[PDB]
Amino acid sequence: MRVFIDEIARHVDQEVELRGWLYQRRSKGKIHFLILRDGTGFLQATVVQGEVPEAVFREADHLPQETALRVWGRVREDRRAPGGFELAVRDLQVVSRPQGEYPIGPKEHGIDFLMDHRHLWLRHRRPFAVMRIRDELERAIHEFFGERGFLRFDAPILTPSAVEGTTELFEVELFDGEKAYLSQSGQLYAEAGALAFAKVYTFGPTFRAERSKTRRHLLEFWMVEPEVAFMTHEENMALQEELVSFLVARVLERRSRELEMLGRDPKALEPAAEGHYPRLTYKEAVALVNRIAQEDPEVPPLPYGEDFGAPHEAALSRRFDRPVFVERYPARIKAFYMEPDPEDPELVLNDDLLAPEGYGEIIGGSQRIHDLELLRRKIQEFGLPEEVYDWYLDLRRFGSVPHSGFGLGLERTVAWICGLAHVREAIPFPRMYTRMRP
Amino acid sequence: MRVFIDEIARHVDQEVELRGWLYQRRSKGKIHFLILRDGTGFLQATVVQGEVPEAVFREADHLPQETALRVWGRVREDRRAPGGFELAVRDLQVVSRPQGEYPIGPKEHGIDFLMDHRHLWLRHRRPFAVMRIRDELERAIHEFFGERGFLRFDAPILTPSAVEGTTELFEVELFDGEKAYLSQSGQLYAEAGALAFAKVYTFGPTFRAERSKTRRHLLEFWMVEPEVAFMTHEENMALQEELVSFLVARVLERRSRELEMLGRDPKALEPAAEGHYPRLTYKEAVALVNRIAQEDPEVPPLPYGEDFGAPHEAALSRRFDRPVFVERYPARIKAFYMEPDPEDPELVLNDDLLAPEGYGEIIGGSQRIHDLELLRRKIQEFGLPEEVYDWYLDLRRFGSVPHSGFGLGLERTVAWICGLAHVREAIPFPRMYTRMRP
Ligand SMILES: NC(=O)C[C@H]([NH3+])C(=O)NS(=O)(=O)OC[C@H]1O[C@@H](n2cnc3c(N)ncnc32)[C@H](O)[C@@H]1O
Ligand SMILES: NC(=O)C[C@H]([NH3+])C(=O)NS(=O)(=O)OC[C@H]1O[C@@H](n2cnc3c(N)ncnc32)[C@H](O)[C@@H]1O
Ligand SMILES: [Mg+2]
Ligand SMILES: [Mg+2]
Repeated sequence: MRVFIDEIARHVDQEVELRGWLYQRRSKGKIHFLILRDGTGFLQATVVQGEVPEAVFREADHLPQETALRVWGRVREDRRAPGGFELAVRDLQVVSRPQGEYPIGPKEHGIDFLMDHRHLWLRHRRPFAVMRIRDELERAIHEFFGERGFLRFDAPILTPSAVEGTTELFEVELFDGEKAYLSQSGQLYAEAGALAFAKVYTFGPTFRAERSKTRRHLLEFWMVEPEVAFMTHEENMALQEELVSFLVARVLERRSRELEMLGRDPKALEPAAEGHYPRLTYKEAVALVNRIAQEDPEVPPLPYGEDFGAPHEAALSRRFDRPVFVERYPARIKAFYMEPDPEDPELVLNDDLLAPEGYGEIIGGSQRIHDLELLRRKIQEFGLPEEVYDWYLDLRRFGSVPHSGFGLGLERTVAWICGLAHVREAIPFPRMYTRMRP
Repeated sequence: MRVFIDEIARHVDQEVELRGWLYQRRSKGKIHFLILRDGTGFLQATVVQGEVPEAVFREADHLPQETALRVWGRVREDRRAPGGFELAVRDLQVVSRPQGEYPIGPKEHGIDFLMDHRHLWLRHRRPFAVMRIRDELERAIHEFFGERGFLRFDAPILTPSAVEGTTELFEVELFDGEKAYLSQSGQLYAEAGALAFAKVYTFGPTFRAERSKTRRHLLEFWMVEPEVAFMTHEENMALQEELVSFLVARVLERRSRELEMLGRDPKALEPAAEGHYPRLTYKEAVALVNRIAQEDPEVPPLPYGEDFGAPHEAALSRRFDRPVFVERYPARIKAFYMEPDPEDPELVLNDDLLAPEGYGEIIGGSQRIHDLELLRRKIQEFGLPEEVYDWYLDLRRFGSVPHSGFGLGLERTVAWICGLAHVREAIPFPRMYTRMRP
C-alpha cells in the first residue's frame, strides 16, 4: 500500500510504496545512499546491488536532484537514520527527470536568490518546518475559540472606512470610476459582529501601505481579531494571555520535531506557554527604556509622550522570559476608537503585547468607546469624515454596550515561535515593499 | 454566575445572570413578557409584580427594542417556550437605551432596506442561523483536512498572474506607479505547495470583476482550494464527494436547531450527506438539457460545444436528489492549465459539481498539465504572456508529477445548505456590483 513518511513508524517490517522526490544521493561501492522527500517528511533509502534489478541499479547512478520517483521496499528500524527508520529498496520507477539543473544545489545561497526561487525553496527542510508550524497554529486558533463558544465572523476585505490612520491605504479601482480601500483591519465590522453574536473573531488578510523592509513589516499579512461584548480592558489582557499561552503550548507538544529542524531551543518557549505574563504601564515602560538607554548607547532614549520604536520594544522585551504587556498609553498617539481612562483624561485603556527575545509587538488591542457623543468628538478631532462612519455610530445608537478586542499578527507570532530573522519567511509568498514576485 | 443562553439547559433551577438585549416585549396585566437575545440564543423572560421591586416593574414598561440589559433570575423548564426553558426574573439593570427608534421594527421590510442596515440585521434570527452554520462549516473544513494530514497553505492575495481569464480582473495601485491584480484564485500557488507538501489547500478570499446581480455572484467571496500530488481526475471527484458529504453531515448533526429556524427540510439534505453522487459526461449533460428544453420552453436549449448557463445547470440539478458531477468538457471553453483527455483531443479532464434543488455549481476542478512543452503551447494558444508564468513552468522543469485539485465556493455552499435566495445573505458584509456598503 502507498504510505506517507509522516507515519512510516507504524509500517515497520512491511511492504510499502512511496511517492516522492530525490532530496540527496551518494553513489559509492555496491550501494546507493538516498534521502527521499514525499512532502510529509524525509527518509533514508538504500539500494544494494543484487537486491534490485541491474536495470534499476544502473539508473540509480544518473538520478539528479528533485527527480520524481515511485519506490517499493520494506521498512527497517535503524537508530543512525533521520527519523529512526529506513527503506530497503527493492524496485524503483522514475516519473520525470529535471529539465535543466535544479537551481538550489548543494551550495550556500543568499536570501535574495532563495526568495526569488520561493516556489522551489518551500520544498526544503527549514520552510517545511515553518509551514507545518503555521498550519498547527491555524488549526489551533479554530479549536481554541470553538471550545469557548466564539463564532468565526469574516470581515470584508473591500472597505470605505479606514481604521489605523489615513497615512497608509491602498486603493482599488472598481466599476464606472468608483474606488474602495484594502482592509488594514476588520475590527470595525467585528464590533457589529460582537453586538450580534457576543463572542466573535476575524481571521483574514490585512493590508498596510508600509514603506520599509524591516524584519517585522509586510504589505500583506493575516490578522486574528477577536471582539467580545461586555468585556473590559482588564478581561481583554487576560484573554490575550490565555490565547498566546495555548498556541505556544500546542506548538511545543505537537511540533517538537519541527522545532528541532529549526534549531530552536524549547526551553526558551516553555515560559510563554505557562501564563503569568508581566505588565507595565506606558510610564513605567518609558522609564525602564531610559534606564537601558543610559547603560547602552545603542538603545535610544524615549521622551515621554512619544511613540515606541522597534529598538525600544526590542530592548524592553529582553528584560523578560516571556511576553510583557504595556498598557495605558497617551490618547494623542493612539486611535480614535480607544476608550479614555476614567482616572486620567490623558490616557486610553489600551495594551500592546511584546514577544520576548527582542521580537516586539505581536498584539495590539483596547477597550472601545460606547458613548455616542464622546465618539462623535473623537471622529472629527482625528479629522475623519463623519459620514463614512455612520454605520459605526449606529452601534452606539442601538444596543450600545462596553466591549473590548485585539488583533494578533500571525506572521510575527510565527517568526517569534520559529525564531526566524524576518516575517517574510513566515508566509508562503510574501509581499514586501520591493518584493512582489513570485 | 454569568451564563449564556446557548447552555441554559444545564443551569435548570439555579440563580444565573444574563447579559443581552431586549428582542421583543409585551406588557399586559400584572406580568411582562420578554424575549432576550444574548448572542448565543433567544430566551423567554417573565417579570411578575411582587417578585420584583416596583422600581424595576415600572421600568419594564418603558423598555424599547434593543435595550441593553443585565438580568438576574432562576431558570425554569417549560414546554411552551422557545427552547423549552424560561427565566423567572428577580432583578434587572439597564445598560443603555436606544438613541432614536430602532430601524428594524415589527414591520415587514424589503431586502434592500435590510441590507442597507446589515450591521443591525445580523442580530436577527435568520442571519443568526446562517452565520452559525457558516461557522460550523469553517471549523469542519479544518478538521476534515487536518485528519487527512493535509496542510493549510495560504496563497497570496496580491498577484501578477491571472487564472481564469483576462476579462475580469481588479487592479491595485502600489508604490512608484507599480500595479498588481486581486487574486481570483490561489490555485497556481497551491500547485507549488502540492509539489512541496503533497497535500495542501487554500482557504482565503477571492475577487472576480463580475458585472451581474444574479443570486450566485459576488465580487468578493471565499474559496477552498485543495491540491494533491499524484492525484488523478478520477481521484479528484472522489475527494470532492467525500468533502461535500462530510460538510452536510456535520451541519445536519450539530446545527439542526439552526435549520429549523431557517425552515429548511433536513430530509432534502440527507441524500447529499451519504455520497453516491451521480455522474454525467458533458455530452450526456447537454443531451439531457435538450430533452428538458423541448418539454419546457422556459428551459433554454444548449448547442453542443457551448458553455453552460445558470438555467441549464438549474434544470439539470433538479433531476437528482443530490449533487451531480459533469465531466470532460471541450478544451476550447475551459482553462489553459487543464490536462487533455488522452482518448479525445477535443476534451479536457475537468469536472464541475452541481448542487441540487436548482443551486448549480459549487465546485470547479481538473487534473493539471504536467508536460512542460504541452503547457508552453497552451499558454500562448490562450494568448497569455509566457514571462509572467515562468515560475509556474519551473514546476514542470523540476519534480514535475501528475496532480489534480478543485475550488469550492463557500458562499454558494452556504446558500444551498441554508436554502437562501442569494449568496449575499451567506456572508457578513457582501460586496456586489451595486452594493459596496456598509
Ligand atoms: N482588531 C484590533 O484591535 C486590531 C487593531 N485594529 C489594529 O489593527 N492594531 S494594530 O495595527 O496595531 O495591530 C495589528 C497587528 O498585526 C501585526 N501587524 C501590523 N502591521 C503589520 C505589518 N506591516 N506586517 C506584519 N504584521 C503587522 C502586528 O502584530 C499588530 O499587533
Ligand atoms: N483551485 C481551483 O481549481 C479553482 C479554479 N482555479 C477556479 O477558480 N475555478 S472556478 O472559478 O470555476 O471555481 C471557483 C468556485 O468559486 C465559486 N465562485 C466563482 N465565482 C464566483 C462569484 N462571482 N461569486 C461567488 N462564488 C463564485 C463557485 O462555487 C466556483 O465553483
Ligand atoms: Mg500597534
Ligand atoms: Mg467554473
